[PDB]
Amino acid sequence: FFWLKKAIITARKEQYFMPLASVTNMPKHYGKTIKVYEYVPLLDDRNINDQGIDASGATIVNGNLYGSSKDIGNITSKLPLLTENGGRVNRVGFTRIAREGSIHKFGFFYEFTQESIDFDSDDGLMEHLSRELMNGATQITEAVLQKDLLAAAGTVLYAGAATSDATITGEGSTPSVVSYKNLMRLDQILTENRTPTQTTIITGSRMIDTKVIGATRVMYVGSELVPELKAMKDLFGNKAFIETQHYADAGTIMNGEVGSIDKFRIIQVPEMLHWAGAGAQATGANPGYRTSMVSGQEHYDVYPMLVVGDDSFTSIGFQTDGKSLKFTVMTKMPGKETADRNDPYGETGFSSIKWYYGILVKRPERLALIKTVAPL
Amino acid sequence: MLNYNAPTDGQKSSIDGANSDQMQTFFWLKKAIITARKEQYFMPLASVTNM
Amino acid sequence: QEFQISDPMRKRVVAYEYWGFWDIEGNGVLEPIVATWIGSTLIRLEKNPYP
Repeated sequence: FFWLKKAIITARKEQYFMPLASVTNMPKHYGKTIKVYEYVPLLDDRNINDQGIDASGATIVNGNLYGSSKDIGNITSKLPLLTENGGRVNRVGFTRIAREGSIHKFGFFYEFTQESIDFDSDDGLMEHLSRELMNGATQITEAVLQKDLLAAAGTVLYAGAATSDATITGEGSTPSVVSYKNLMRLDQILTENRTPTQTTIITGSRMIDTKVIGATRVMYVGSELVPELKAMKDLFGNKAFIETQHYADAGTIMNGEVGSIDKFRIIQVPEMLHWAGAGAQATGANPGYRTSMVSGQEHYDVYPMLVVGDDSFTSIGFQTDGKSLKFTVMTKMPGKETADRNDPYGETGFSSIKWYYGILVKRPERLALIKTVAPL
Repeated sequence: MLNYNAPTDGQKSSIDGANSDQMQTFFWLKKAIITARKEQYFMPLASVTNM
Repeated sequence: QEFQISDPMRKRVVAYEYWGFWDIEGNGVLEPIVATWIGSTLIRLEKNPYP
C-alpha cells in the first residue's frame, strides 16, 4: 500500500460573539480591576438621596421631584410650585454609581518525544499539532465569552407560562415554546429601555415576488431552534418567517443569516450553548422536544436566544495590543536544552499557550434573552 | 448641602450613593527614599596576587 | 582589581553612553540623540554632534 502524502483536515469554527466585543485598554502596574462612574438622572427612582424640601418648606424623604412614574395624580401631587415671595422651598439631590470587572488567567500545554519526531512516517506532524492547539485555544476563548454573556444578561423573558428554569417544561396544557407575542414583548421592552437599533428597514425592489421587511434588530439563535422558528405563525395565522432570498435584493445579507421574523433578523450560530437538564422532569407524554438525563431522570433542555445591544459591555485588554485577546506560544525542541538534570537523554519536549481575559459590563439592561425548549 | 464629609475613616460623601466611594483619596510622590552604601576602609589596603 | 592612583583626579570610573533615536518634540519625528550617565546621575544629554 502507498500512502497518499496528503492529510485530511477540518478547518476552524467561525466565531460570532468575539467580533462584537469592544476593547478597553488597561495599563499594567495597576492591578486586576477596572472601575467607572455612572451619573443617574434627576428624576429616576435610583436617585435615592436625603436633600429634599417640599413646596411647604418642610423636609421630605425623597430628593427627586417625582420618580419614573407616569401617573397624572402623582405628578400633580409632587409638582414644584413657587409662590411670589419664594425662598428656600425646593431642593434636589444627585447620586453616582460605580461598576467593576476583573481579569482572569488561562492556559494549557502538551508534550511529545524525539523518537516520535524522527521515526514517524508522516513528515510535518508538529505543524499539524500546532494547528490543532491554536484552533482549540480560539474555540475555548469564544466559548468562555459567550458563557459569560449568557450568565450576565439583564432582561430575561421565559416562554410560555414558566417562572424559573425548573419550571420551563414542554409537557402539559401550555408548553414553553417561543411565540410571536413573546417576540413582540421583547421588542417592546428593548424600545422602552432606549436601546438603539442596529439595522434599518428594507423597502421593496422592482423584481417580481420580493417582499418588504422592516426588522431593525439582530438576534442570535442556536441551530436547534431554526425549525421551530420556521414553523411559527403570526397573529392572523399566516406565515411569519421570511427567508433571505426574498429581500436579498435591495439589501445586504449579513453573515450567517437565515431569515427575518417580526422586527428581528435571525442569525444562526453553530457554537450556541444550551443548558442541560434545567427543565422539569419529562414523562412518557413528550410531544417530541429535546431532553437530557440528569441523575437518572429525563429533564427538558432550556435553550438560549440572545439580543446583544450596543455599548452594553467591553472587553478589558491587558497587553493585548488593542485587541480582545492575544496568545503567547512557547516551544522547546528536544536536545541538550531539554536534557533533564536527572535525565540527560533529552527525548521529550513541550508547547504551551496562555492568555488573560476579563469583561466589564457597562450597562446590563441592554442585554436581552429568551429561554425556550427546542424541538427534537 | 453637598458636603464632602470624609471618605476615609468611614463616612461616605454626600454625592456618593450606596455602592461607590471616592476613587482617589491620596497623592503619591512616586520617588522613594533610599539608603546609601556603607564606606569601605580595609578594602583599599589590599593588593591582589592573581592565582 | 584593587588598583588606585594617588590623585583623585586620576581615578578611573566606568560610564555608559546611549547612541540612538528619540522623539524630542513628541510630534512623531525621530531624531538622533546622545546621553551619558554615571551610577545613577545623568551628566550629558544633547543631539548627535557628528554630521
